[PDB]
Amino acid sequence: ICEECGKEFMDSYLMNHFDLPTCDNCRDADDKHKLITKTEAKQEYLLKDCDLEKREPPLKFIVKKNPHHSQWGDMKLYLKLQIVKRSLEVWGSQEALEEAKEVRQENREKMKQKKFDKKVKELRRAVRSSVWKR
Amino acid sequence: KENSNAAIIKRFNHHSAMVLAAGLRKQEAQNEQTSEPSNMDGNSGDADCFQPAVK
Amino acid sequence: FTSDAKDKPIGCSVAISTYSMLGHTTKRSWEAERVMEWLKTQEWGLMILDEVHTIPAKMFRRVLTIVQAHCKLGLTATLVREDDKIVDLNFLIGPKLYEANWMELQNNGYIAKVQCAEVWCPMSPEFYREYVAIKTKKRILLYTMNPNKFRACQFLIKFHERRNDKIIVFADNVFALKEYAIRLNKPYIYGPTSQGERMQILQNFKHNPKINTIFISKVGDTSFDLPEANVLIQISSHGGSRRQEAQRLGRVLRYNAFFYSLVSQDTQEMAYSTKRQRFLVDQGYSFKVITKLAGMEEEDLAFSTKEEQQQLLQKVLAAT
Amino acid sequence: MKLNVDGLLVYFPYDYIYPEQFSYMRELKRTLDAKGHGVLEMPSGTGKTVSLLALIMAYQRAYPLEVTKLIYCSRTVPEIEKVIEELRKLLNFYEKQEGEKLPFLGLALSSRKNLCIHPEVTPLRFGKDVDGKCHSLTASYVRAQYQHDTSLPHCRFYEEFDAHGREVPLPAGIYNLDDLKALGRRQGWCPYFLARYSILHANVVVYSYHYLLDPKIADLVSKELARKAVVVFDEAHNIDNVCIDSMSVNLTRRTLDRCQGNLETLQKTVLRAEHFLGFLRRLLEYVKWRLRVQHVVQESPPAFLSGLAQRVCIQRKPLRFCAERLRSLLHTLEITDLADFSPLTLLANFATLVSTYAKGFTIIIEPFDDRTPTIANPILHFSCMDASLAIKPVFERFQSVIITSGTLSPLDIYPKILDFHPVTMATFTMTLARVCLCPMIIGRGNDQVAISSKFETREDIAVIRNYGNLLLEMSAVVPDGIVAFFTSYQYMESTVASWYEQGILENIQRNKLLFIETQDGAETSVALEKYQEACENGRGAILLSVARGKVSEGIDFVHHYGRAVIMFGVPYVYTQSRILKARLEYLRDQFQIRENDFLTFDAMRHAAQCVGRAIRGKTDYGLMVFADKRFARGDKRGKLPRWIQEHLTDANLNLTVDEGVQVAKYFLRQMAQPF
DNA sequence: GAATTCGAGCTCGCAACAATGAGCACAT
DNA sequence: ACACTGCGAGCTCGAATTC
Ligand code: SF4
Ligand SMILES: [Zn+2]
Repeated sequence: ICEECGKEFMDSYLMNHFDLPTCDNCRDADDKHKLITKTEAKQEYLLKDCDLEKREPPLKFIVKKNPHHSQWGDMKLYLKLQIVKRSLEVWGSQEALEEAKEVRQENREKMKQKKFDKKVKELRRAVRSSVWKR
Repeated sequence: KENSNAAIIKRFNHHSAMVLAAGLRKQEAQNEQTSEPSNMDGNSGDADCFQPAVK
Repeated sequence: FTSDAKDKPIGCSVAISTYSMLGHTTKRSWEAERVMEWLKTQEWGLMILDEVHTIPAKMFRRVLTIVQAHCKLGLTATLVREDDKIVDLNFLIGPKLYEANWMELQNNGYIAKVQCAEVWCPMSPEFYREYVAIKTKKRILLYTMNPNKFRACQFLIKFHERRNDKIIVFADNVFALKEYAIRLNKPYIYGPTSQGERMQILQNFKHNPKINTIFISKVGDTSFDLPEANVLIQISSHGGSRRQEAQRLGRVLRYNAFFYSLVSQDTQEMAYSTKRQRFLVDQGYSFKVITKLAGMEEEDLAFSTKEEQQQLLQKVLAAT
Repeated sequence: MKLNVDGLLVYFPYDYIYPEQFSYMRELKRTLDAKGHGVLEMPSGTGKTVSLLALIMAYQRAYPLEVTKLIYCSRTVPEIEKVIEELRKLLNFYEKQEGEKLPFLGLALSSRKNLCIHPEVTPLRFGKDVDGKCHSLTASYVRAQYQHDTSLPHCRFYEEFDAHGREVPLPAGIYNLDDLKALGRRQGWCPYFLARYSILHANVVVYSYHYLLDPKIADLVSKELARKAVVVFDEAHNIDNVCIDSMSVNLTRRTLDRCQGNLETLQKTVLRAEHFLGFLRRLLEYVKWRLRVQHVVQESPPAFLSGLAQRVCIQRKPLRFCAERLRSLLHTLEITDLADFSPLTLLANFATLVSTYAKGFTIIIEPFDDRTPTIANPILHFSCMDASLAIKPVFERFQSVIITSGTLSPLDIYPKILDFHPVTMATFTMTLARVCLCPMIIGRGNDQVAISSKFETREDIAVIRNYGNLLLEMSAVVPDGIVAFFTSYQYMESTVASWYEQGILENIQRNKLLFIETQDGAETSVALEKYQEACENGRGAILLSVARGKVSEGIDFVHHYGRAVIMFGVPYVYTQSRILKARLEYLRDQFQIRENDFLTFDAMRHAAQCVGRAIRGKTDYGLMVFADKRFARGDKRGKLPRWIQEHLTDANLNLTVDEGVQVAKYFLRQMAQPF
């Protein structure tokens, strides 16, 4: 049972890892999807942990070896069409996503400059307190 | 270089199989010396064999 | 429902949450939004509202219209509160059901027999020179960092460390917390410490006879897990609130145990300290007055000379 | 006591039930009416056994057609005798409440070394010898000349059993192992074959795991017994390791040269069929050729079967009947002993396992040995990965199978490893009149130094001193017995020796004697009886041992034996062995279990089994420290079960060594006082 | 009526995570 | 084809007194 080509098949690379009825003949390696890791689904499409495992339907992942560790731990992989379908479900339209990213991408450079004034107001407080008194 | 790293693990297995053989001394009836030197010879059976592995 | 563990809060029988979780007026998290959608549509029975005296505020009284309940029990310890809003509470919850006779529970052994005492300290002549010069809020530092008040806390700590008593030194105005607890080398819960080292200071105080004192600052003004103090040397707390000085009293009764109240005399703090005993004299508590201690001038008390007393005025008045 | 579960009339043999134990029977009834499996967890050993047997024995009275037989799989023979003795206590309670007799019989099965009457065969020590000395006295060619009834060697108990022990069954009277020998003595029958014959007509049957989980055994004793039964897997926290070791053979050079001697002595007997000997002489050459390599470790689970047909040209179709014909060739040869041919059966069992079972298996040939670059002792492992290829007959044949222990650490790993779907998957927790356990995680040392038993934080003396400063300062406040499990033998030996070179072990010996558990059995049981005597008088002892040892799984520390149980680190397995590094590859693709989340699950079920060996009873109190920083994290302390996690607060979570004593001293003072 | 001081809580981003040892019960 | 549990940041309240 499929939906893209409608063929009857027992199992494929999909529908046992992501629950998607898609045959393994074409498989669309760079056509319909890619394999996006977990850390790219948090900083690009801006989803918290309450979006990948609590919003119905909860989507699952694939564990694999870490590329630059080889003895340490995991590397989770998600299906790319399942992420951008979830980002449209959590954040209204697609033209609300990047517009929310502009006010977020300025908050780190706001932290970059507000770190540099508390470093001024504290180091100048140590020398102004010695001259104000008498 | 493995031999000098294996000559130390025997050298305080001789002095950590003593503490159980002395731990039975502080209790009541002592252990027989033919059984405490049985596994100690078995632990020395590899260390003496590996002694000729890098002699 | 306290936003750290959240042990499946939807679909249960007893839910234990906080104020400003149920009446959080801003945009909620997604895990909290699903539980508040569940809690808003199920009728309860017997809500329990601990710390009832904070309900008549603007935010915490919106809780009683968010959640529907048949019965509403309110359990408190100190019903008094400034700004006259306890008469407001007679229709938010209900009529006053029972009030415990405080002198009767003491006479039956359910509450420790507290010997209240208000030792007041003379003002140093170098410090009273500046206390009457200015009126604009710098004089609050000048009566809480009094050098003669420092000698009455260092003496009262030593007098009960030699009796193996557990001392808690409640002190607001956090600059006076630092310059009291590092000149005696004692631990202090500063208030912006952590959750971690807040715990380990609180538990070496209980099960260890080596750490004897602890210098809290406006943290123990609620129903916290403070571990059974024996004395309580309150130094210059918040201004005229008789709610607070009945919550510091609850740390002592949890003469067996007895708490002090250090007051720099001939200042504004004398008017405050009789406005805070305005509630405790209505429970039969007798507040003695100690003018001179039991030999304060004969031990190794700090701030002995005048050159070490002149440096503190150059540190306190330098803040502004 | 006519206790009422939601549909039954359960006759309980006591007066006070615990409020958690009554809810155990409600969830146990919820499995049997749904005709499905169940993963339950309840801490104690007794009380759990008498409540499970109270419901199911009462369940087969109200519905005598839905369930008929109860199969109770316990770990080994001491718990087999314990369950039967709790069953007649319930049966005699039924004898007083009704005043009648019942058509109700209950047996217990074990090896031939336990049920044995004949004198020349009983005093044999090893278990694999008593089967052979039996088989020389009872085989079908030995009884072939007994049709003349002459003075040839024979067993009088077996030859009497088949003439009279068939028409009459066992009447009543729940039987132990010793009661079955007493019945076999005074009647003159075999105790072993009477238990095996009467196992088909019974109501409660108590044997070990290996009559049901082992595939080459369960088709001999439990194939036609019951299609509507109830299986209980008692104390089955390590149920997956039994399922792997049953279907995994291990071959080395020491075994293979003994198969050359068996193939030598078979060639002298055929001259006194022959194509089968050249078959095995071909196969023994290939397995020795694969062990002959000195190269990298390699894995090839169905590609072994291709190279076995390349140089040797043996297909896989006759290889499936390799172990079958060898069982038949020794029958027609009429060999006396069969323990001598044990390597050749082990090679023939290896041949019939690589031919059929290849989906989740592996073959690991390891020429480079453990830690040494050149020691001539290679070994090939035929290691099983998928632990659900041994319960797939058990999950299908029976009606309901209930996996119960006290330390099922997460309840969702067990239906993921084992491919089944339970209907309850419930947990429980004991209720107490006090708080009879005070767990604590003694983390950082007395000078704010981490305490962990990692691999890089083992040889520094800032951690070995903080282990020595802990066992010293807990041996002065704990009365009468401390069990200190280490993580290995080479770490226990390299820490007590490093406490002796410093001045720490002389200050522990002043308080308590210290006894060390060693690998050999004679010095261990000697050092275990002086431990249990030093806790009875006023001396007080310390039994410091390892975590995957004999004392941690067999010995049950009752009250005032081990008031404290000190875990000296998280008891991991060797995480870099080539067998385990291949099993986690199968556990990562199949079932998507993360490789870090399985080592912690395996370790928190051994660190909770031996810690949970300190409380057995209502009046038993017991300290249980966890002397490792790594226990404090969320993915490790959230795995230890819900009856030792509901008392682990957040104050007792990163305690230092000196603060861990004033929670130890305050708890032992509170517990010492009457109710 | 609109600031302060010091406290509280809930969201959420930030940065960087780990995993080392050793043996007897059960079938023809 | 990287990344778990802890933790200070804003945000918004509170009690009580101030400016
Ligand atoms: S046949 Fe019976 S008597 Fe003979 S060895 Fe077996 S169990 Fe013992
Ligand atoms: Zn398709």
